[PDB]
Formats: sequence, C-alpha cells, structure tokens
Amino acid sequence: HKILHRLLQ
Amino acid sequence: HKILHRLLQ
Amino acid sequence: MLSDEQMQIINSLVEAHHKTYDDSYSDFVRFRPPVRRLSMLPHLADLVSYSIQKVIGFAKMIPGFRDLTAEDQIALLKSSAIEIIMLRSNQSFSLEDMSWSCGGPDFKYCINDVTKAGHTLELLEPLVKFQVGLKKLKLHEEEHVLLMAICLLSPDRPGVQDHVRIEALQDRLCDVLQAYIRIQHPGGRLLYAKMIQKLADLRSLNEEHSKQYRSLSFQPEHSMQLTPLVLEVFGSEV
Amino acid sequence: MLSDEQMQIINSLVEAHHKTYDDSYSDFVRFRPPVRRLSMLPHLADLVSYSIQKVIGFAKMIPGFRDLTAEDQIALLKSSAIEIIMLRSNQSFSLEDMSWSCGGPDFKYCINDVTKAGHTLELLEPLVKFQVGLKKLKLHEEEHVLLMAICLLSPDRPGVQDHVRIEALQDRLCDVLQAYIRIQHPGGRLLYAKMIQKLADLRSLNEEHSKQYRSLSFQPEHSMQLTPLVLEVFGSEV
Ligand SMILES: C=C1/C(=C\C=C(/CCCCCCC)c2cccc(CCCCCC(C)(C)O)c2)C[C@@H](O)C[C@@H]1O
Ligand SMILES: C=C1/C(=C\C=C(/CCCCCCC)c2cccc(CCCCCC(C)(C)O)c2)C[C@@H](O)C[C@@H]1O
Repeated sequence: HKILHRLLQ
Repeated sequence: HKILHRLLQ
Repeated sequence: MLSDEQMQIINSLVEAHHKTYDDSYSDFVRFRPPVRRLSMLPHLADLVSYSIQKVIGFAKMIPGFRDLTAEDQIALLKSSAIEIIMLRSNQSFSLEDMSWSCGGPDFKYCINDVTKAGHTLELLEPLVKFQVGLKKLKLHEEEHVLLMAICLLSPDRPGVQDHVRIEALQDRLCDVLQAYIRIQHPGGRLLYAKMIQKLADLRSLNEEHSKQYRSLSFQPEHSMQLTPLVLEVFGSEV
Repeated sequence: MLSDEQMQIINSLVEAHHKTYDDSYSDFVRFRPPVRRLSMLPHLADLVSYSIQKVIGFAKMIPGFRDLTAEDQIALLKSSAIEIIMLRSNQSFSLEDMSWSCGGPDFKYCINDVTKAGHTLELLEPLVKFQVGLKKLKLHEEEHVLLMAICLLSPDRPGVQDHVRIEALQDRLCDVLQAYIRIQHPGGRLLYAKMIQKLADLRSLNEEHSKQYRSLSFQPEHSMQLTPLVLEVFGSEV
C-alpha cells in the first residue's frame, strides 16, 4: 500500500 | 508480467 | 441543544467536505476523455481515482481518524472507499434526468455510460434506486457529511484491528447526527433511522461492486486501463 | 541484388510499422491532457503507454520474434522498449523547431515539456542531439524499420536466455539492412556504420532514462501518475 501510505501523509 | 503476456497474445 | 464538542465536530467535517468536493467539477477536463469495448473505462477509472484522493483528504480530517494506526486507516479506507464515492456522488445525482450531471454534454452521466465501463445492471439498478432514495431524504450539508464520516468509521470491515476505538469514534459521530436532526431538522422525526438503513444498502452495493471489479481486474486488457491508486485501493493485497 | 527472403522481411516490417504508427496522431486526444509540479507527467505517461502497445504490435510481426519464448519476448521488450520509442519518435521530430510535433498547439513538444514531466537535461540534451543526428541520416522507411527491428533483437540485454537465436535473427536482419543500403541507397557508402553507431547512443540514452525512471518510480506521488503497463515494462520484476 505504497500510494495509500504517501497520501495518508 | 500479466499485461505484457496478454498483449503478446 | 447541541454542545461545543458536537458543534466543532460538525464544523471540521463540513470544512473538510468543502476542501475535498468541487461543485464546478473543473478537474474533470484533466481525466482521459469519455467515449460513447469498455470505451467509458479510462474516464471512469480517472474519475474514481481522483475521488479516492478526495475521500483520503476528507478522511484525514474526520476527528480521530488521524490517531488510528496506518494499518486501520488503510483497512477502513479500502473497505469503505466505494461507499463514500457512492455517498458523495449524490450531490451530482439529479432526479429530473436520473443521472450524475458533472458538466457540459460530456460529464452528464446516465446509467448506459457505466455499462460501457465494465459494470452491469446488477450493480447499477440498485445504485440508481439508492441514489433516488438518498436524494429524496433532502439531507442537510451536515447530515450528508456526518453519514460519510459514519460510513468511513464502520468497525465491521475486513482488516480492522481496533474495532473498539473505531466503534467509539463512530458512536460519538452517530450521537452528533442524532442530536443534529432533533435540534436542527424540522420533520426529521424518522430521518436518522432512514439514514442508518442507507448504510445497509451500501454494504449490498459494495459487495456487488467488489464481484464486478474482480471480474474486470482479472482481465489484463481491462486492469491496464485502471490507475495504480484504483488498483491498490480495490486490490486484495494484505 | 536483394533475394526474395530479404525482400519478404522488408515487406512484413514496413507493413507492421504502417499498422502500428499513425502519422495523424489522432489517438492523442484520448490521453490525459498536457498541462504547461510535474504537470506534463500524466500526458507523457499516457503517450509512452500507448507507444509501448504499438512497439509490442510491431514486435509481434518482426520475423522470428513470435517463435522466441514468452520469457525472451518480454526480456527483449522490457530492455529495448525505451530505445524503440526513441527511434520511432524521430518521425515526429523536426529540425526546424527542435521538437516532436504531433498536432495542434497541444501536441507540439519542446524539450522544456519533458522537464515538466520528471526528466532532466542530462537525458534530454543527448536525446535531442541523437534526434538531430538520426534525422540528418535521411533514412528510408525500410532502414528506419530495420534499425527498430535490429534494436529490438539485440542479444546483449538483461534477462535474455537464448542469446544465440536472438543474435542469429539480428544478424539475418543486419544482412538485410547492409544489402538494402548497397543495392538501394545512393551515397549510402557509410550509412550502415552510422546506423550501427546510433545503437551505441541508445544504450547510453537507455541507461540515463532507467536512473531517472527509478527516481520518479520510487516516489509514490509520481508513480501513481504512471500506467500499469509503463509500471510493468520499466519495473524491476524478474
Ligand atoms: C465519483 C463521483 C461522481 C460520480 C459517481 C458515480 C457515477 C459515475 C458515472 C460516470 C461513469 C463514467 C464511465 C459512481 C459512484 C459509485 C459507483 C459507480 C459505479 C462503479 C465505479 C467503480 C469503477 C471501478 C473501480 C473501475 O470498478 C459510479 C461524480 C461527482 O459526484 C464526484 C464524485 O466523487
Ligand atoms: C512516443 C512517441 C513520441 C515522442 C517521444 C518522445 C518525446 C516526448 C515529448 C512529449 C513529452 C510530454 C510531456 C520521447 C521518446 C523517448 C524518451 C522520451 C523522454 C522520456 C519518456 C519516458 C517517460 C517515463 C516512462 C515516465 O519515464 C521522450 C511522439 C510520436 O513520434 C509517437 C512516438 O511513439
């Protein structure tokens, strides 16, 4: 979940 | 390489 | 009458919604254009991808969500994503033409468009029925925002770990909604129940989408049209 | 003078190129629009993704490529992909404005556009220099098609297994090119060598792109803008 982690700061 | 396989028939 | 904490919770949610929903749909020109096999899939994928980002932005501001583990934030975001998208889309849904109107001739979306996007009437028929049901509730901006935040903090989702802290945040928001309708919504005597029942509908709608998505995602010629975010949000990775 | 087999090889390649390159760039309206941080990345990703599909279509028709293992076809496609894209793009490259002109105001691509797409002058300066060098060779449609097929069948790539059968197909195509320039290209006395040297340039260009792509792909906010095909073609999976 690389994208989801970045997006959640 | 799922996409590449499909595309190569 | 409503308390300061209950009021601050409404304010932040309403502000979060305002920051993450554009009523001009001006960003829609940036997506792969709609085309009228599966001609509407590129546009739908771009549209759904854009909306996931907006749901994350909104989520980050739901009081208490930022305090959960990254694991629980992802668990809740993944499982509720499509339901929030269905909820938020009601704002563009119109009873006059039974469509999501987001712009000119191009962004006026009827149910036949979603057929050309890899989904069937089995998902679309209850979706339109749910859209009409929800609109008819003539929700206040506060009720609509709260229902999205209630939906997002449902403990009963696959992957959730702290289903006692999530249930807590959800009950705190449920109390906010229940009090808002009593104190601030005339003729709202039945609304809260009607709203809670819309959450049950969303689980059926969510289920049908998941099946239809697995079918679409299993075909590389179709999954290649999706976006890395859509792929990650709706994918099975644990 | 050229033999029937050598002639049939040229015909199929020229026909394959014709089937996989549109001189009207009419499909460019289907991509995420160009915008002038990394505003040009969505369009570039859509453009590169579209071109990979076209390179696969062309490849499938290179005589002998279809007979290789799926593993070797993928190995060669992955490692040569960017070089074929660089080769094929020469057709839209213009000496008059030092740009790839693919349409109206929108699809006229200068080097500053690729800067707004996550790449640096370190890749772009030798690319433009290579583009001008290649154009100046005033290649025949047959030479350009053959050079792409030579590039694609290079045995010296990471992942290749049958580097004796690939070297064989490449030499057979090299003989076709060498004979074509002698028999059919007046003043081509030095061209073949000049063409072979463009393959060495492409390895440097390929190398620089790989580094710049790893930098872009390592940042989730940037990799989310790519397409599943781009991600898979340029990714490290074995
Ligand atoms: C996404 C939004 C809008 C409309 C939403 C809508 C209606 C969309 C109609 C437009 C269709 C274009 C082809 C919709 C909502 C939920 C489910 C569905 C159907 C399945 C979508 C999932 C796709 C996926 C992941 C590839 O399986 C459509 C439009 C605005 O209200 C903004 C809002 O965020
Ligand atoms: C792709 C094509 C065209 C232009 C190509 C070009 C010139 C493109 C100029 C347009 C730039 C738009 C932002 C180009 C070629 C090779 C490398 C590069 C730079 C790096 C691209 C890789 C991107 C990636 C995978 C995200 O790292 C550009 C345009 C036509 O000639 C068709 C042809 O297939």
